[PDB]
Amino acid sequence: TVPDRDNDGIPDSLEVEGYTVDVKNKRTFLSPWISNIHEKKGLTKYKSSPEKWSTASDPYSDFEKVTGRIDGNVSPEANHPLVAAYPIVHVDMENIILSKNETRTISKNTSTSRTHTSNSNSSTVAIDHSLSTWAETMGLNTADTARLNANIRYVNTGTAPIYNVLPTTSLVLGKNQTLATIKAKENQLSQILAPNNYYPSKNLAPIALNAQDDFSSTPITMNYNQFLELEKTKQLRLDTDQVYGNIATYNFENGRVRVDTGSNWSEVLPQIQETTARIIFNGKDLNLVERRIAAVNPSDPLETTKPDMTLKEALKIAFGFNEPNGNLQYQGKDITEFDFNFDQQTSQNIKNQLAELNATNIYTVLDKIKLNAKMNILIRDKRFHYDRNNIAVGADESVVKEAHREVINSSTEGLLLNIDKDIRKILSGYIVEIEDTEGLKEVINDRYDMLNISSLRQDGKTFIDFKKYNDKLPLYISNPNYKVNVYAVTKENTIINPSENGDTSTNGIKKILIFSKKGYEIG
Amino acid sequence: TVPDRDNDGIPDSLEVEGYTVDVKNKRTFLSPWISNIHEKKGLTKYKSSPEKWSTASDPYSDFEKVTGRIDKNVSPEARHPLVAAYPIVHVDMENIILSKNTRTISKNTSTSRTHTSSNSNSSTVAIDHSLSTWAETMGLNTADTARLNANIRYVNTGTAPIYNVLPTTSLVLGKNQTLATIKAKENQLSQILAPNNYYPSKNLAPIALNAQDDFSSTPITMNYNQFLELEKTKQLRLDTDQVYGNIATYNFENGRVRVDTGSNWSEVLPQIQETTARIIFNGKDLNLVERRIAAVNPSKPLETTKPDMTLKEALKIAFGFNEPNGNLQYQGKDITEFDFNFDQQTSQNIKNQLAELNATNIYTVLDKIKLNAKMNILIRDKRFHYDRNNIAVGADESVVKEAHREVINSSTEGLLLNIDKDIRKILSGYIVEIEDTEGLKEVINDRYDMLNISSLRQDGKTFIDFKKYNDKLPLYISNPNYKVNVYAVTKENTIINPSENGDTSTNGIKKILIFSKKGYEIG
Amino acid sequence: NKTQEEHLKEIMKHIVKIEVKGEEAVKKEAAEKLLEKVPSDVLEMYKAIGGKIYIVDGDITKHISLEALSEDKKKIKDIYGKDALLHEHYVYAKEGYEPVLVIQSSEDYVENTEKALNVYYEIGKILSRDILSKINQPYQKFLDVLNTIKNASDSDGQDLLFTNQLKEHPTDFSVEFLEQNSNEVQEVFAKAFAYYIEPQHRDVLQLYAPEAFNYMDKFNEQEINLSLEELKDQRMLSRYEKWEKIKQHYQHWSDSLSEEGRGLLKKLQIPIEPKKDDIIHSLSQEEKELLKRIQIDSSDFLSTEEKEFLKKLQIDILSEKEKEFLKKLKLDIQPYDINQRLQDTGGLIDSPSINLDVRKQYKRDIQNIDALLHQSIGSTLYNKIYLYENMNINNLTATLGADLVDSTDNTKINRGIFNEFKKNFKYSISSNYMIVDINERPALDNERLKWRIQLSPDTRAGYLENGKLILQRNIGLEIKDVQIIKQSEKEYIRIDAKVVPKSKIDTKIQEAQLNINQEWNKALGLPKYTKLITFNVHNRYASNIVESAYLILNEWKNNIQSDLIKKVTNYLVDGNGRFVFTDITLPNIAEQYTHQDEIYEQVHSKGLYVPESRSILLHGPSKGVELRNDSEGFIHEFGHAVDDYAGYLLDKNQSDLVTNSKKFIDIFKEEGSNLTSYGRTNEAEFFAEAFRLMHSTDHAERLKVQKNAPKTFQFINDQIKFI
Ligand SMILES: [Ca+2]
Ligand SMILES: [Ca+2]
Ligand SMILES: [Ca+2]
Ligand SMILES: [Ca+2]
Ligand SMILES: [Zn+2]
Repeated sequence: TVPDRDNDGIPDSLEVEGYTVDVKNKRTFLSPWISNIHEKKGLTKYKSSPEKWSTASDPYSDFEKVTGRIDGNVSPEANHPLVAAYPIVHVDMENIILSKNETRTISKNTSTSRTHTSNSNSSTVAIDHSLSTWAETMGLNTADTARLNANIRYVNTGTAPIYNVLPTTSLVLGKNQTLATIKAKENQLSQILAPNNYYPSKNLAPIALNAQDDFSSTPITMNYNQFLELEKTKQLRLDTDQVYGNIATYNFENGRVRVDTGSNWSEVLPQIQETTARIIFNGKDLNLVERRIAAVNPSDPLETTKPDMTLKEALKIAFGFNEPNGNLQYQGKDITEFDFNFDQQTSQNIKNQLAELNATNIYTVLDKIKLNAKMNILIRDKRFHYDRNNIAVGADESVVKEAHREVINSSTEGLLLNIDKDIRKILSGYIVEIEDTEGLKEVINDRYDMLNISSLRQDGKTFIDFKKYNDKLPLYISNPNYKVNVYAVTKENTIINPSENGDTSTNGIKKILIFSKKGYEIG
Repeated sequence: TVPDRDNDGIPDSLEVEGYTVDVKNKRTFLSPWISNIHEKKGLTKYKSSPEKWSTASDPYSDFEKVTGRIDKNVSPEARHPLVAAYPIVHVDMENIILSKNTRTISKNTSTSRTHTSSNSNSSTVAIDHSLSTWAETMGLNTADTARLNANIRYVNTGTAPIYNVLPTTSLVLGKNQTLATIKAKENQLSQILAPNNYYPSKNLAPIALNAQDDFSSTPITMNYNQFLELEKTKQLRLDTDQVYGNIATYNFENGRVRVDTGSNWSEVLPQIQETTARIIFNGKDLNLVERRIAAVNPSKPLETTKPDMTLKEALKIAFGFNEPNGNLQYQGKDITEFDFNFDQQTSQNIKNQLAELNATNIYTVLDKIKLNAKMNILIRDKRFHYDRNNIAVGADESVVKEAHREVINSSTEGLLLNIDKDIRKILSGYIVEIEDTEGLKEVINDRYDMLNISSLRQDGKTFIDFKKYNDKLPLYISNPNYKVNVYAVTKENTIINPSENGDTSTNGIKKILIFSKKGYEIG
Repeated sequence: NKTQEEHLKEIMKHIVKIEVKGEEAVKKEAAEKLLEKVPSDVLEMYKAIGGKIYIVDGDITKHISLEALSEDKKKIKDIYGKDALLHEHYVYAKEGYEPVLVIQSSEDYVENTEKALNVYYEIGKILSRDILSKINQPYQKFLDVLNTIKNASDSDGQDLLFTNQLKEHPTDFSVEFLEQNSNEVQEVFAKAFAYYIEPQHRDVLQLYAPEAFNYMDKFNEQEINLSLEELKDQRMLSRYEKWEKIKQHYQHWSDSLSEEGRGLLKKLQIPIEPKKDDIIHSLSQEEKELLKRIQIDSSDFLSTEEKEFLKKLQIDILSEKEKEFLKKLKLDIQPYDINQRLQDTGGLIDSPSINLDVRKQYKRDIQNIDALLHQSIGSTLYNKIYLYENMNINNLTATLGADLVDSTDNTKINRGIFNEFKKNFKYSISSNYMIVDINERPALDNERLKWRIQLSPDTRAGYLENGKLILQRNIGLEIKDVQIIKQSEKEYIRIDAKVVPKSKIDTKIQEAQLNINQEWNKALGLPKYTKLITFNVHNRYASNIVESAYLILNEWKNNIQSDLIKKVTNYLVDGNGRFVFTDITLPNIAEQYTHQDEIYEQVHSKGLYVPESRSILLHGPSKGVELRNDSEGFIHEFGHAVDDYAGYLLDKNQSDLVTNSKKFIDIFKEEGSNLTSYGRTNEAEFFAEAFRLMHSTDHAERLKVQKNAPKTFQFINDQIKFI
């Protein structure tokens, strides 16, 4: 008959030469790739390995990926046989409330983000430092003890759902001062955590640490020095392990998809991490997304039998790049707008492949660069400046000034203007000052933490408020000849403490001039 | 009808007469060795034993090792049939605090894996002695009892992963005083500890003895005599046993690798340790790296059916030595720069095999020396001195001068130069004196615990700091006629305590100058 | 269930090897594993047209036989329509008078589908361009396949098998388009052969275009062996070696011949012509005086040749009692032909429709011929045997015998009449003696039907010296395929048949008889066991006579209201009626000589009503002098049946017909002179002609009887009032 080495349901010559699934009169048909038909329909040329039951070493087979007999929550770019399906869970903290262990309490709203430094995941919470001394409000001695409380949400960014189990999360202050350990209550909640969703999702109540219902869980407490350092840095750090529980699999006799107890995630993740090539990308809305594409490991005979994966085809099958008229690009955004950061060993390998091909521009030879397994590639955006965790905290002044070109409704109540959703992220505040014709400048919010004057409106734009720190009064324009400068600051320039000299004033803060208009009918 | 005695899956004539594994049109293909075809491609000639299911007696078969059907975490030099795959785990202690059951001492310890003159993996913790009396500083009388607290990380260096069970480590002070017993928290952590990785990894929090959230851990305490001995020795010792949990196996039906409950590491380690020859080596990064190579045992009739293993081929398959142009070398480093250490039985055996061959020099006869089982060989670098633990703890004066000889900066403020990462493991600090021509020497920081002026730099080139311990002020010579002498101190000469006379001076420190200049414009 | 070490054994069966043969032995065995899938017939034909199979190494433009190719021919498009170069590609085929197959050898032909697929594409391109273009193929059959592909609902076959030029062609495919674009048809046939051979793509070619799958499957089963033998027919030495083997095998029966056997064979060849003095001296009486004064060119019972023979007999020396002497002397001048007697009787050589000792001499000579034909064909000197025959269409039918060939050019076949021919020509019964050929000889001008008989292991035959063979009597033939060929620019008909015993064919005809009886008792409301339709069929065009009965009876049903049908068929069931739809001669179905008075008073025409036994005959091949089709013949005879039933509803003890009454003879002399010439002979034929034309398919022929004979219209519509 027809040889089938791996018993996955697809013969060998189809798996080395290209196969695709066609439907004619409502019946699934598995065909050899015949290119004069199958480009007109829009079907896709799959390739896989003849001697692996799953090519990317994930729990779903080759046949069950190409035909749709798979768990329905799996993301659509994980349907390809060469892209691995595995969950990636980090923890999203929304607000924190600090209190004294018996007003004297603090309630702030935090903004967390997922990090990647220079396999395990984590997240970094940046507590908002503006208005609404922490020891003065709380009334703490040296013999004090503090109580910490917050609201968290588990978020999935991977490509596979997690059934009934949540990970075990450690809470880290500074570098390695563990304040607490968060576990999932009752150990089995009958929930689901789909890819790109939350738990509990955005229209329910968040999980509270030590909630109003239960009491017997461990109270989270600090001493005085931990509270000093937390007032210094405004920054906690979550760390999450990788216990994800059992796997949902398919059954052929009735089409049911059920949680099979004889199959676990914690014994199949260290195969995906050993036989794939990881590409991280943040061109979507400046949040880091991680994918893994199966690639050829040359020194292993069952790993050289995978298909050959150029970097162009890896970007196409992973992130939805496409080339409309030759230039490979991502929803208009061309790839000359994107960097390439490598780690050490794959930088050595890419440099040897470029020296072999006698080319020096990597952006022109992407269809010839081969990927091997165990790589690490980071593709960032050129416009912004990134800190130690590959988070956009800075920009160049050109795009920051060009974000504020398009004006809508200017007055003396404030500014309402159309601003881009990518450039809102890097900006931390605004400074607003009044300049005479003679050369005196009077900043009207003379503190480091009265800069939160912009506010988003649910139609999709932001409205700057001038009244907000001027005793809810409109802008006093005595002589409308002289003007008011209102302009911005970036997160890499923002101060998060009083100074070592105690300076609360707005001096020393770097700044980008975005706005100066006359004061009459133009503004 | 095909002869197959060992049931591993490879016929007998292939295993005695040579075989190789080739991939051709994306399909695995095992075939006999035919030299005029297979020498050109760069394939490897494998041989094995026809009557053993695994030649090195580790739980991976010969077929599963050569073809890649294995747990992918197994190191690349253990895919050969003759190299044994098994974990080697010791404990890495980062930092210690001694508290009294501020007035608590905090130091940073630097531990290392030791091998004295097979069972268990011991490591020797060296406590830092520089500036932060210990009995005064903790305020301890005679009837005290101290408390110990530290942070550890389990670290694997073997060739095979450990699933879910960490070993049980004893903590020994001095020669044989047991302080405490470190056991695994929660009895299952659901982790993986691969080859060459740390648990917890380098970007999480270490495992703390007597942790903050745990309370049921027994306090690790001392009495007064043990505390004085710990202060006068600056040393601990960690003795780790060999309970390693179960083994991950390969399922031939659907490509799945899972932890097998009916197979165990505790029943296959005492066969690896009884049928194989051990070769310990430290040329890569000066750590003791243990490997085992399968070899004949002549008085056993199922052990003389292993392949004949020379010493050249043993080095080639275990450690990645190569001969590019006839000289066997290790990434440029030649093997006339390495010494051979033996124990007594294999020393007698090698002397008989040399007296047989009428040879006197071992380094020219390495392809003629045959290994047998239960040998023990230690290969060390010639340039360094070694202590009883076989840790690199010294060198001669010439190589230190000739390694520091390419100086970048030399003035009255410090000294910056490029220093190699092998020489940075044997130096405990630097001091600078001024020697008068009538014979008066002037040591500027005349204590045993102000040596740590050197700091690792982001450039990678360390700067010898003259400022920090001279009341933060540089050196002013009165006459450039008499000389300025700076000298490193090497770890076999570094003193860790005052003497019996309470001396803190510089006499007794045997000098190795890295600096010899008359003080003036030359340096 | 399978445990895990069994999976170790299966995966080591796929992986481990023991013997490695080097390179070149595996190179050689890969090429033969490539060519093993092709049928051996096209290899043998490529051997016979002068072709060389060159399995080479390296470059294929570096071989000697492809050296003189230009720069232009080194641009090759493969199976998918994409570009290639011959120093990059691996198989090329050289066109012309000395073809060459060049294949680069490698170990990639054993597992891959692409390279083997392109090799079978080049072999199919050789088959479409070289072998089949020597017998003028592909042709109208494959054009019907192409028009079925491009007139489908779904557009996947057009994408799979056609180029861009064949897509944008707005009309359908005519044979002009096969003339001036034959290379495109060759490409399409090659691509279909390529997808059919390579066994991975067979299900794909079945799914995307099923009609090409059916064509190629039936082709590679039968037509490839038939085309190899017809290609050997074009060569002379194959013909004469077949001649040699047949002469050596049939030698001893020609050695066991006597003089009487050779005389019987030669009298079976030609008819024994009558001599004229033996005719004239036979009379000598008043009978000579009746032969001497006679209207030669007036009586319509004898043919043209027969009236000319009587004109020849006047110089060797009237619709009244002299023409009975003409009826008696019709059978007296017909030649002693065994073939005409076997052709007219249909197996009953005891039918007393001719003279007495002539019947006995017929029967004894037929028994002598059948006793001499005893030798079987089963032998070991040969494989399958292909024996031919050129035959006239008029020997099967006279309805299609005139309009088969187109009137603009007489070397075409009219396709509408060809589809009417093809529709129901399923089998054949050979009662008479098929004088068949060993090899091909070109046909006479009236014979476009080109038979090709495949024999049985039990065929009984005898040998002739002049290049012919004769088959025995009562042989069954089941038709396989009827197609239009072209030979020397003259379009023909090729027909195959396969020899079966007679019991299977008569079993089929018995089943069809029982089915038509059940259906037409169910449609008329009659007793369960009544036999109202019967078939006495024994000739070559049997299947279409069996199938055409349904159209005949439905057209008779639709042209008359149901009440007259029910009443007159009830009368016929009471009077032992039949509707004999037969293709043998009218005096030999034994419903007609069991009531007539004289042998020479027998009738042979289109339809006939036997008045005593109330039966209606019909004749298969013969066409009426008046009629346009057979359905008007059945209405024409139902006219005489209505005449008889109206003759019974005047007095139940009196005359048989209503037209023999003198109350219709006046209307026959008044309005019996405005209609067609067939009914003008006497009153009954005008009666049947009026009843035929009043119920026509189109209403204008019904309106001609309205305008020409209105009182006869009112009288006939009064004759329906007898209910
Ligand atoms: Ca497969
Ligand atoms: Ca597969
Ligand atoms: Ca074996
Ligand atoms: Ca073996
Ligand atoms: Zn007539």
